Amino acid sequence: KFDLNPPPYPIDALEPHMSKQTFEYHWGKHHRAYVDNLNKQIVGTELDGLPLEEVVRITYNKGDMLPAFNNAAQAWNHEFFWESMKPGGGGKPSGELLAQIEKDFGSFEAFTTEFKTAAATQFGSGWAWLVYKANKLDVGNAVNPKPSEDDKKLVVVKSPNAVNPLVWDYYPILTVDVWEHAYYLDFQNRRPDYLSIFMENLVSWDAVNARYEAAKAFATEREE
Amino acid sequence: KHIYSDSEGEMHWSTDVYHAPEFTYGNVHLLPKTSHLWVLSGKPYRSSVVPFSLSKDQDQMNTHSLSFEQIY
Amino acid sequence: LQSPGIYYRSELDHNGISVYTGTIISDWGGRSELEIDRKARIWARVSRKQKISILVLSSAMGSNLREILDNVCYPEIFLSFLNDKEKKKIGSKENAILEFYQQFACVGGDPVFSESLCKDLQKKFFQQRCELGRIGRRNMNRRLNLDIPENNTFLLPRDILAAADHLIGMKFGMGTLDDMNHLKHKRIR
Amino acid sequence: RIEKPLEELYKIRVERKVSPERLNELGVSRWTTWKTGKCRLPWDWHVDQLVYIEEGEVRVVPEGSKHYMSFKAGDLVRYPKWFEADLWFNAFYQERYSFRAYGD
Amino acid sequence: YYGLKKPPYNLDALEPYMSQKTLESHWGVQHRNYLEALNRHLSRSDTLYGHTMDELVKVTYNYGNPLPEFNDAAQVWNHDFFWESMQPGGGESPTLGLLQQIEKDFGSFPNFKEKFIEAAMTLFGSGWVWLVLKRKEKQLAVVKTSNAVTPILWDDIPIICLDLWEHAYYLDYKNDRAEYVNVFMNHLVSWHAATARLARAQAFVNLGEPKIPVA
Amino acid sequence: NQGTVRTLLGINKECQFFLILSSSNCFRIGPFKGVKYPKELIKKDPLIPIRNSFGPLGTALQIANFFSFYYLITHNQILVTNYLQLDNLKQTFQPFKFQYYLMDENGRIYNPDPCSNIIFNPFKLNWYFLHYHFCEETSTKIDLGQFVCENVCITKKGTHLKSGQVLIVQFDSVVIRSAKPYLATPGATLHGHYGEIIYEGDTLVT
Amino acid sequence: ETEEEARKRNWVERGWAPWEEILSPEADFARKSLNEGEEVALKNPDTIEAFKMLKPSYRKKKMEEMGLTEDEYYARQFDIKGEILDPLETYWDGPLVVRHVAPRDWPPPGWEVDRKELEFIREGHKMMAERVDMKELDNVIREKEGMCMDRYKVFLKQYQEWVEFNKDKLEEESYEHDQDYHPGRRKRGKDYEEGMYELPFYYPGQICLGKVTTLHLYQGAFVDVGGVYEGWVPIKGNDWYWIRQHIKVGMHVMVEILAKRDPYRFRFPLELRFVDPNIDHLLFQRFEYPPIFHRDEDTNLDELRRDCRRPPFPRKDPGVKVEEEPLLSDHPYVDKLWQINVAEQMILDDMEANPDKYKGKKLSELTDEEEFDEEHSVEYTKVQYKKSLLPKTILKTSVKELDLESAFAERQLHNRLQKEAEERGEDYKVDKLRRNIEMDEYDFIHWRRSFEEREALLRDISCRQALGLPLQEPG
Ligand SMILES: [Fe+3]
Repeated sequence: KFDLNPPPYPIDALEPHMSKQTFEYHWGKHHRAYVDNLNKQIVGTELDGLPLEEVVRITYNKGDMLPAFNNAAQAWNHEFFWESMKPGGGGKPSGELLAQIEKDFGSFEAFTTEFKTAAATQFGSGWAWLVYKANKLDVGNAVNPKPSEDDKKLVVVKSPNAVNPLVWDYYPILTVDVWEHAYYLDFQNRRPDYLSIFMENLVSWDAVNARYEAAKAFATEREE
Repeated sequence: KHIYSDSEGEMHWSTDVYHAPEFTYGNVHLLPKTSHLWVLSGKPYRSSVVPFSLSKDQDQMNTHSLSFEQIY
Repeated sequence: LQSPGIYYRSELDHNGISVYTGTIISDWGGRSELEIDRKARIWARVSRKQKISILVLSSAMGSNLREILDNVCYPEIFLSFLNDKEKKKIGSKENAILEFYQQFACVGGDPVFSESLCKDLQKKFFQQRCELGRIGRRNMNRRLNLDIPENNTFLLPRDILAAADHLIGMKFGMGTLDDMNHLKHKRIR
Repeated sequence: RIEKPLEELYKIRVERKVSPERLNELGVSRWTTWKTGKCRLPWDWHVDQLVYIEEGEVRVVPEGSKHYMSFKAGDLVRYPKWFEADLWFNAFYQERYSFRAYGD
Repeated sequence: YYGLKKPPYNLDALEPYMSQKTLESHWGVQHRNYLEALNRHLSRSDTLYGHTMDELVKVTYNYGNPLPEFNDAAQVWNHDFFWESMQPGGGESPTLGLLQQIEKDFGSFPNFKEKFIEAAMTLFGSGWVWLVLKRKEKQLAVVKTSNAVTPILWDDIPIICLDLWEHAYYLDYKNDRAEYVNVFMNHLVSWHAATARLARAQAFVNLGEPKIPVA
Repeated sequence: NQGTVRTLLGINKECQFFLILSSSNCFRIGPFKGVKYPKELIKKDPLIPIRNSFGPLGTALQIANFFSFYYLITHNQILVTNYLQLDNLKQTFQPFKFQYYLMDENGRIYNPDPCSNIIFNPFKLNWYFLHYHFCEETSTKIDLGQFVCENVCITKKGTHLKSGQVLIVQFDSVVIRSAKPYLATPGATLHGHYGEIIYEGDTLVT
Repeated sequence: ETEEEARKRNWVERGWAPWEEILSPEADFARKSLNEGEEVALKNPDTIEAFKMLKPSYRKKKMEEMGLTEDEYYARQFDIKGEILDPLETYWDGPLVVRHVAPRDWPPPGWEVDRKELEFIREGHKMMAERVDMKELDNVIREKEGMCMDRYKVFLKQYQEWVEFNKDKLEEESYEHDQDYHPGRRKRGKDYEEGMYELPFYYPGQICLGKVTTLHLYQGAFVDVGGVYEGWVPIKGNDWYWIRQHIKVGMHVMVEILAKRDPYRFRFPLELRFVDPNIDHLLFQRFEYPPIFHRDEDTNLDELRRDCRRPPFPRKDPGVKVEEEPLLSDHPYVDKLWQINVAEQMILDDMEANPDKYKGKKLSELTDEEEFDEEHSVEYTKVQYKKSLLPKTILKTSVKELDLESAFAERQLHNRLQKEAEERGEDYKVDKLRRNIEMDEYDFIHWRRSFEEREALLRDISCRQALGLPLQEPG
């Protein structure tokens, strides 16, 4: 039993450049279909009655993706994307986020360019993510505890179709949808304009900060 | 009597031989009227890696090189 | 002396029956013949007319079921009659080692497995009937055209499998019979 | 007749004498370093590798080959997937590598 | 430099089924952009300028590891095929030659239609669906490819191709492929084009039985 | 010691031998004489020494700064045919199809041999003015795959062909590939299928 | 089965074909007289003729009574016997409207041309996209001249100079690589008539015409297109049983290039198909991979395949995932550090513990003792363990690669601690020296390389499974 949570904002009030028809079509025709098909897949027990995180990891059997993966991962991605948007999303990071961005991605004047290029040169229909690095790959190792130092960096990664960051190791803190249905009504077939003005003002940095703090806390929990 | 051929390489039929081996799971054919059996000269080699080797149908090679030794 | 190896023979019959014998000679002289009678059951005739055993079971690994016996043309040849002839591989075709003929050599009544009997019959099974030696291994690799390292001088399942294949294929056209007098089948001491 | 350079045969794309504007766009600065001396490293790359040799030589030999390629400071070698080479290092050697999967 | 190949009909020929703006955006902008990128990429290299379009597609796609050329070249080839795989007011039942092959290899036209619709529906993301011949077995088959992969890369002659990218069916059909694929199979396929392609492929694949002498 | 591979294969796999054909297996039959003239040549319109051949009509250029319409016979020689199936036997040429779409596709340049023979097969002095009959192939009529037995003479006291199967049918030469006939009587037992790899000592027939 | 499918099996699979045999009159009589019996009266018709034809004077009577003179009675025994096929008829598909554009593969690699000249030439390639209707084809200008071919003219000038310059070089190379002449090779020597087209003059798409000069049973028909390199239409096997009744020597045919190839690697560089006539309904066996050359200069069998674009040699599947596996931690340089570190202590302890052996210990600038060369190390020495002689390792580590100053100062510092620790008894904490720290540091560096290589596979495997690209390289 998975529900279609509505966007955490009115659709009309988020229309200075993003039309309401995009809200009605991308969510309510794709998201609705994704959730309904997911539920129909797990109407039965399937050992996946009401698990957290929409299964995803169990369906992904180190490849050999089960039929429920392509739906559960996409539903999670759409839910994450909707929460990562605000009615008015300009501004800049602050405090810990700015410090980490400066430590990793040079200056914030360069991280936005890097993310725009990462989300602009993806061929097909996929996703762009800013994610938090991790460790603990799998059995067979060396000094893998790697007595060294704080690595725990931030990295920009692009994935095709429904492939997700946490599948391998990572912790998502920001996402951008680059599927053709997310910008066709407003921008036809020009991704760079969509990405540029989305980064201009469509994204909430407080959600990114909350995800970053949650990732750091979870990492500390793993280390103990 | 038996023949004990004195060459190497394939055979040809070309007429007047039954196209069906008697005593199935065998190699013996029978001749209705009479015929000639030809032995086209060649150099036969045995190798079970031909279907996925590098030496394809009509290729020119020295028979002392690496490509030949991949087969035989 | 006749060198160890495999020799095929046919001495006919008064009825007009061809007897395709597949005799095997070890270094000491252990004969374990194989024969077919108009697509009959291949049997390891031990001696005289007794112990007419049909199965090719392993005393270790012999995959009697399938999937390794189907190595030349067909493993059916009256496949276990009613699909089992008794029962199936497990450890033996009736368990108790070597089916029920584990200890069938000679006894005053009914035979029961014993250490002395087992050691006595080991000569007829493995010791004195599977020590081919260098010459025996070379002759077996030549006649059957197999591929085994030359240091292996013991009877392998593939050896008997190829022997049975050649025996059944001899009737089906292609094949030839060995000569007991040819010097390539003799050795000098 | 010029034989096709072993450099391109395996589809290794090398950019000899890299300009500095190229690097900043590619961000070679934040690349994990690797170093060695007189060595011989056989490797079986499962992933593409972008290399920035900083000082030295490589004399890379593909598996089974009787020839060699050579590299030096200022290269941008792109050792490809499923490659099987026999890197023969001489003297000191430094590098920056940035293993890349499908995309970018 | 492979200048643009015009579609065999005007941009408003398929207006009741494919809007004029859709043709203007698909061909005027997208295909032209792919070809312009391919042209810029071809300007630099001179060992790739001496390659045919098929050779360029088959080489820039390595044995599983595409170069920074496969996407644009394969897209240009696929869009050429797609434009040549239609006709104004076409569709319906096939003609001679192709119908017997389809019936022999599939069973009937409705069977082919159902299999084509099903194989188009089971595609995730952006890709293409194809009805292609198959060498070494000489049998028509419905196949699927993702992104910019073509059935040419494994010695298959494409006969019919259908665009399943979201950039094709969004100006009039929005977010459903049922209407789009049904319209394509009803009033947009060109059985003349498929027949011509099968006739040309007959040169490289022999769909027939040898004339064995009686002797 | 070089040789050409010869893979039996034939979409069949039992033991998969393969042959090597060397210069010791196949030889060349010495030069002979035969006819090699059979053409339907057209009239040239030489332009920049690249040829613009056109037979029936006059020179046919076209607009757009580049074209040369060298058209030949076409559907004008057809009589209520069909354009689909029923045409595979005696198939058409340059099958880009024009029936339905009704739009020709311009092919590429005709870069090829130029040819001449303004006097046909009478370059120096010759004639063929006679009845329609009495015309046949000359001493090249030995076709591919033909098995030639020993002592067979092409001409009167000519070349005395050897045993083998004709491999090459060049204008004045033939490659024979050698063979060895074996006469077989009724009620005989051939040992082996077609194309069976025969070794040095194995039997053929009983 | 019966002799309608069993005969079919021989043709389609084993390549059977009833090629006609030219039997001599002595061999002809044998086949037509062994059917009756061992020694019986010959009353069968067409057998008495064979017996009667053994006399040459009777053959003369037979031919003269039929006519045909001589030199034709000999040539009538080579005729095809069986189902004589009705003759070929070649239709078309409309007008042969053609362009005239330079081949794309211009200039040849190595040749130098002004790029501005080619930038004008290459516009001709970009114009091969527009189509032509029958309308505007009835508007034939028909003036016999005034052709606007300009870019092709520029290419002809460039090509003409190329031929006159490199012709001597090309002929010399063909004499060097290829020993003898075969169809598809360079037309060198006496057979080179000035004016033949070169390989760069050709390109796929062009439609040519030529004469059939060579039929090969296993390779096909070789048509003289008009260049130094002949054409090649791949026809093999028993397809010639019917094709030979349509294609004969000397026939003028129209062909189209399918693909031109490198003459050095591929055996036949030009591949064509018959556009006039059309024998596409008779071809059943086709070459899976174009023939190539296996020369002695090719030392690696894995470079040869990349040249011809052939699948590699398959390897038996190990069965392991190669995704979960122990990460490599060794470093190549450590195996030399062990030799470097041992040599330091082997010389140190022979220099400080026994200073009088070498009078003065000038390790800050110590020079070498023996002459050393880099390319010899055969050190196994037959070391004995009181049982037999088994190899061990005592290798040459000449001081040229040895840095003694770092260890020279360090050992005295360590030696001071041990002599001062005899009194109080504090635990002597000496476990790692300068070299043994580099061993763990370099093993750490190699760990980082193996760390990310296995890390990138996690994203790579997922991407190639979401789309469909192969995981293991083909074969
Ligand atoms: Fe989406």
